[PDB]
Amino acid sequence: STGSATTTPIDSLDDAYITPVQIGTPAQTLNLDFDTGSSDLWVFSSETTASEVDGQTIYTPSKSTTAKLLSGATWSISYGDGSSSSGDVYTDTVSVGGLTVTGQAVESAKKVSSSFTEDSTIDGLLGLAFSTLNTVSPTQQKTFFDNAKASLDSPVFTADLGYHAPGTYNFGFIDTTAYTGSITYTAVSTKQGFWEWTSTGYAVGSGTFKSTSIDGIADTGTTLLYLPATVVSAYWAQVSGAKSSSSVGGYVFPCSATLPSFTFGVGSARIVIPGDYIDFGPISTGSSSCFGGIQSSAGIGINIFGDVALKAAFVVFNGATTPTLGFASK
Repeated sequence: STGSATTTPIDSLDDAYITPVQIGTPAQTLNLDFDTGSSDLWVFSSETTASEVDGQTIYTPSKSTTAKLLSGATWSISYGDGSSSSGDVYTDTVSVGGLTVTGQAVESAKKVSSSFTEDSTIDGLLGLAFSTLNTVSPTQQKTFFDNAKASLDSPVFTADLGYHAPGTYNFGFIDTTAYTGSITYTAVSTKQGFWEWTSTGYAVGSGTFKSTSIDGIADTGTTLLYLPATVVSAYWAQVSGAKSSSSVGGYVFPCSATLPSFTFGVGSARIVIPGDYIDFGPISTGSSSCFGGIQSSAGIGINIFGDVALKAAFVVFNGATTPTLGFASK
């Protein structure tokens, strides 16, 4: 089997992407944030505290003839941005782009943090990291991909995120028309539960490539590119007037600037992020200070190849017995 679904930016900045997901019988379609940095499929629901729902579409398990409470199971998650959610668990039928999994754990939110409430466009998350990170207790549950894997034509999914445009998540096949050149594959460590890999270096603009190992994770659920302070300083030094602002929370730059590209290495291959992908717009409405899309990871503990980086590539998440990642230009 295969599946193919369009993923759409939630706003004009590409802050996140939503993909329609069919849950239950008859189908309830929710728009979920596919997140290769986490491993829970959780949804706004009829169980979510009413004051914490503000425009999201909810899953109502009592209206699904295939929903079953997973007795005793609870979940609770905290994300790298400080947001969180928790609740109980049903199993139900879940379909993405024509690919159906029966018995998928659907984690129903009883509580969500304010950032989720405040984003009416995201009805939940669909985690695509390794199932060892799933938070369901006392019996950890499998991701949608893990459950689908055996049925897929090939045990892979691909992320093709758009710049200010829709893109595609495919399951079970490589669309060889969706990228240019060849795909370069690179080793993955699953030791932390992430799609963790080592970039071979970077370049700023038309500058020389610096060969240096940068361990990080491929994370579709993180907007920006978070890299070591040395790398980030080297990038922003090429933008007149750019500075790190403690009050804003990162590097800012004059909105009148033209940003240089940023290149990262994948083996001997190179992925070029155009400068315009690094512009996240005014820090507040009407400001002439703009927020940078490349930020320091120094306070995170891990480097994160988020959407800024991934949307410059066609990315293969190869879930074979020994997982690997693939990157192609597009």
